[PDB]
Amino acid sequence: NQGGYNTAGDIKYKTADGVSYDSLWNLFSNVTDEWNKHKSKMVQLMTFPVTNQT
Amino acid sequence: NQGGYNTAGDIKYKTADGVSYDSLWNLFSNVTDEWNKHKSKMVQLMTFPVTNQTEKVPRIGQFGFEKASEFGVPESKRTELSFYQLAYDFEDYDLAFRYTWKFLRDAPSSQIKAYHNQALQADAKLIHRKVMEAIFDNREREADIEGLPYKVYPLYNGDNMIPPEYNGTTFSTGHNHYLVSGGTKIDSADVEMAADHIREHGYTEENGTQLIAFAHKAEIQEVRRFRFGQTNNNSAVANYDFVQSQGESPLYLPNADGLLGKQPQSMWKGLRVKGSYDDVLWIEEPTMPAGYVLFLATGGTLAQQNLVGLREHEDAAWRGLRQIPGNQTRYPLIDSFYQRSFGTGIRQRGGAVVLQIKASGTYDIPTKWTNGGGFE
Amino acid sequence: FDNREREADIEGLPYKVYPLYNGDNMIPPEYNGTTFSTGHNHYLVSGGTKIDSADVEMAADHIREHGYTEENGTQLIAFAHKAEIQEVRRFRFGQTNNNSAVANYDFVQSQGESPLYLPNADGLLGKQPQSMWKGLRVKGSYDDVLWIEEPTMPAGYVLFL
Amino acid sequence: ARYDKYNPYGGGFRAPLAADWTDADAGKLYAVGINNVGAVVKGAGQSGVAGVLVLTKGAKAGSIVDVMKFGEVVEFGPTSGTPGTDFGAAGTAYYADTSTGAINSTSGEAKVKVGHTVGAQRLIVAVADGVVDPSPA
Amino acid sequence: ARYDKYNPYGGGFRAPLAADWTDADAGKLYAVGINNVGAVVKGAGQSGVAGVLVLTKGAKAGSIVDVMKFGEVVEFGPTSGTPGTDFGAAGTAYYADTSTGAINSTSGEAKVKVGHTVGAQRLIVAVADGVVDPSPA
Repeated sequence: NQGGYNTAGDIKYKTADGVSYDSLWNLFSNVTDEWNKHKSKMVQLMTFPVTNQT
Repeated sequence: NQGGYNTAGDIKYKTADGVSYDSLWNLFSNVTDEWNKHKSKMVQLMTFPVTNQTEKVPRIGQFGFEKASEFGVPESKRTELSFYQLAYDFEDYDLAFRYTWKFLRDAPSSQIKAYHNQALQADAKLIHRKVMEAIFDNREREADIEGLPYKVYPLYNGDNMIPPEYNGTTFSTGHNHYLVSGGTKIDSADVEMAADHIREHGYTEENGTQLIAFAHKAEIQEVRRFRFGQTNNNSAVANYDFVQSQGESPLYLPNADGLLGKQPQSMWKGLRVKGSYDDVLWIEEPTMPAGYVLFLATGGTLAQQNLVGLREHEDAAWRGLRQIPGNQTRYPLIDSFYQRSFGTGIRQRGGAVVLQIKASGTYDIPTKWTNGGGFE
Repeated sequence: FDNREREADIEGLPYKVYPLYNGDNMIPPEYNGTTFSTGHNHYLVSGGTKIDSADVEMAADHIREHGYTEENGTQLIAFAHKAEIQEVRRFRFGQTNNNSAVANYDFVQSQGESPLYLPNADGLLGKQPQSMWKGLRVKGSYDDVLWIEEPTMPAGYVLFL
Repeated sequence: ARYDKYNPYGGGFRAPLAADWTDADAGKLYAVGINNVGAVVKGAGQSGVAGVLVLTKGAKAGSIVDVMKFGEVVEFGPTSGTPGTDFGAAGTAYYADTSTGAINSTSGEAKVKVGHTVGAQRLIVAVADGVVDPSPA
Repeated sequence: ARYDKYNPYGGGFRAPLAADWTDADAGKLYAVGINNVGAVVKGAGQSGVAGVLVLTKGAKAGSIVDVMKFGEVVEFGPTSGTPGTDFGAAGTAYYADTSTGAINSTSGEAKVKVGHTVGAQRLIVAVADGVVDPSPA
């Protein structure tokens, strides 16, 4: 993993060959991984909410 | 071809039995040509009008939590993006029609109309050739666009592009789709190899695609003899069997243990289908050169767009086939021009495979589709 | 059946009247981009003492290269003498015929022929040939050509039409 | 042979034909000149070689012909060859026999250069002022 | 050098270029000929010198070029000079080396005359049929 503070210089253009860096990040703004949907299904069929701590 | 000015002396009035040549030219003045309709249909189903997009943007990295503390603070997280694009060729082509003032006085109007109908058919032959050599010529092309250089591509050709990873299979540099069969006649291992070379990039039947193979009669007549567990050419053994399309000549089923394949429908995309081996449909393609097969993916998630991009001029006044008025006029000499300009490139470098049936050595480009060779 | 060219006069002008293609100088017109030389021929010799399917297959395709194909809505008919039909009805896919040729199709008999046992409950892939054509009786089909026993036909000859 | 680029203003000229040209010459290219009467003859006339000529059909004496000096000839081959089958070599110079008007690729001191080929079937006509070598060693 | 006045009908011709010409040659004038394949090469090909050529930019092999036989060329200077500064002399004849296709004012028996200058910067192109002297003393 990449780590650390986000800095100016981790930003690398406003646009490149006419495409905008905001539009590129907007693609990933609301994605969800089908593996994380599967993992959430497996948790849902394999767990229960604890009401009684013992 | 034949060429130069049309002259008095080229005009024929009547045959020796008294039929007028005007009536003979009037057969050619308005008819569409069935062969150039077929070539136009092959362009229509094998091309898309170019539009501008990135290639598929590679996915960002994913985070993970840290076990908390009552005194400390956690470590920081970050990611970055990347993208790329591909380009398409462009070129200009033109023909001439030069006449003398005597020829336009004396010649039948049916001959002029026949020459115009033949120019429209010369255009169909040009566009078809240029699409097919975009697929069959395995060489990278330079292009200049707005004064900058660009590279425009065939299918994967042993070059330094690496195909993107799919389902955890990672490709190297040197990936290739111009395959040599290693034998004088096609066999089922060649067909299964070639279809798997497509399907390793995605493009599978589970993704909703259809594969098509376009082949010459000399190779289809081998493929339709593949039967499960039997030996073919070159000592290959078939893992499936060829199933005829529902419209073919009748055939006895060989065994109570029935054919390993679904029966194809009569036609795909308005073309007649011979049958299927593996899950690929085989089409008898009269335009195809003898020693070659084109395998092509279609439909599903990944192949909604046809293989070859057509680029026309950016201004509508320069798109299409055009007539230019010409610069000898009325007397003594008359001139007129047809002009068209367009070009081509492949975006989906893995969406098709070209297989050549030869015993040994490297791939040969079909002479009829070598990029420098002519205009048909 | 006579492969020789003849003259005729119409209103006192001389003309030529022709057989089928016979190695003369007419070039057949191009079809599906196929280009034909001079010397094209339709009077064929089998090169073997008994008929085999490579002969049947070449003769039917020597017609169909000119157009005349099932895509254009034609039917091909073969008129033959029973000595050749009794060979042709025995052709079976991938099996060997008289001159070591392997059959690229099977012969499928028409309705109203004597019944036959098949290896499979569905038995036949595609449609069985018609029993009768133009009021003549059809034996069956091979490579989608209908075969007809024709008593006028001489012994060693087949006409594909 | 056929004309394909012709320029009426200094690319060629009208002249009267000195004798009948028969259909046996139809589609052949000849080098031509002007006789002392002022009419077009094969080879050099009094004028030397004036230009080159193709007729698409035979023509009578005293008919008017367009003699080419500068232009392009297509469907080209040497004069001795069959028109429309016996084409020229690509990339080579072509020379006229001043006696017969025959054009072929063989150079010679007394011959006149008529042009050169760009591919087999196109001759670029640009007729020389005089013979290849007026003063052989 | 630049084309000022070009006439498509017998003043020049289309041909395919035999090899890449680089932008180092952009705006230079060369004499050119046709190789045995029918493509344009610098110097004499098999055709002898066919004409003269200027490209405003580099060009690829098998691209189509217009070779000039008769016309006007402006911003002219010898092939060895810098384009757009090293202009020609006024009133003088210019000759191609048949080996390299380089043009300069020095005459020589084996060279081909390509034209002459009307003022320093303007060359009247009119390419000769053959060499200056095919029979040296």
